[PDB]
Amino acid sequence: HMCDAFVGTWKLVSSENFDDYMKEVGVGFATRKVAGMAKPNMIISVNGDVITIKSESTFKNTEISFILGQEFDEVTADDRKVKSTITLDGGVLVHVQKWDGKSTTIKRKREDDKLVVECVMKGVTSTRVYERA
Ligand SMILES: O=C(O)C1=C(C(=O)Nc2sccc2-c2ccccc2)CCC1
Repeated sequence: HMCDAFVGTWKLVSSENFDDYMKEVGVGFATRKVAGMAKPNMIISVNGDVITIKSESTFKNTEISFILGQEFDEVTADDRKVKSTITLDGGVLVHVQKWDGKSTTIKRKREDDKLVVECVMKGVTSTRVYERA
């Protein structure tokens, strides 16, 4: 029910410090240049307790389906094989990805008409702002 604010089709409108975030998660030069150009969408839907987040882009297409609190395997757009757990902290979706003893945290929040994504690994923070399609 809290997930209702997130449901719909969203398209990337702005990006801050994303190159350095990609560097921190381990993305190489060529891939960062090509991925950096992409304008992914974010299609969020719900069926019972299952949340599905799909992203399509010229870089890579991804899809995850999950239940809140329940760890799952995810393959990220940059091909990390991660263990992911997504929880609701108030009305913020908090997504932790763990692999190879590392961790990154992705928060999705509604702010005005936007869906703001903050991505954090180590000292490095990037913001990806989406708006409704
Ligand atoms: O690309 C993003 O805006 C978001 C996430 C992400 O980890 N993206 C990531 S992580 C490393 C690369 C990408 C990427 C780059 C271009 C297109 C699609 C994906 C997590 C949620 C929002």
